[PDB]
Amino acid sequence: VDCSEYPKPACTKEYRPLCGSDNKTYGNKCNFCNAVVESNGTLTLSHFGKC
Amino acid sequence: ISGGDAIYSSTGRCSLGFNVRSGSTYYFLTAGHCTDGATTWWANSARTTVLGTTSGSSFPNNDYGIVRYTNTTIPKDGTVGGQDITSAANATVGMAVTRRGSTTGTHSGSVTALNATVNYGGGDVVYGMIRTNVCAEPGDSGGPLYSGTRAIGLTSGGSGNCSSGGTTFFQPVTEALSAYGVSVY
Repeated sequence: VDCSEYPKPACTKEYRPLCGSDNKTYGNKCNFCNAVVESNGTLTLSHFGKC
Repeated sequence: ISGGDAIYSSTGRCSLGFNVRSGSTYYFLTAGHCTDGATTWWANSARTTVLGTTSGSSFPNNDYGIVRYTNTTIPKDGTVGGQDITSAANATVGMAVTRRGSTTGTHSGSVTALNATVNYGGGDVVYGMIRTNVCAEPGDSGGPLYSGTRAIGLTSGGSGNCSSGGTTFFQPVTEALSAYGVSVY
């Protein structure tokens, strides 16, 4: 997953989870990448799927 | 199974929009971004209960898709959870609406604008969307937006979440009904 093209003002709402380094399950890549941007690049991908 | 319930494709989970029919043929509507590249749909994460197969998909530009039921025994309620749906209508600014999705359940709000353009990026732009102050989260895609017994739209996307609040855009259901020649029941 590459978040370079973020942030994005809107995300679709399908569920295909990713697990962040903050132990939070992110619902989809768009939500995850917007969170990475919001963290000013501190959040990273832990693994694919639910945490 | 009814509006708002979970649906699973080979890729992920979305929500069933509305059960609809044409003659004796039953289908269900959901988001086009969920039907895009999906063939078979199941009622559970285990993929043991089949629902049907994708018959049409329109995304981007619009955001609707339709799945033809191949499961003969599963009940196909013309409701949203318990809520009966008896017709479809066009959203109007100020209209009180309710959304049901497989992740967040039921949430309410109002229509704040019409004919909105939402850019999901990468050339995925959808037009003519209903804007609302109703929240939605991943898994809620394709779920119904209704007002009383009236079907209004299908969840497409937006920003925020249900804890902090957000803005969700919906595809007008009337447009999908017309495209496929189906109707709610």
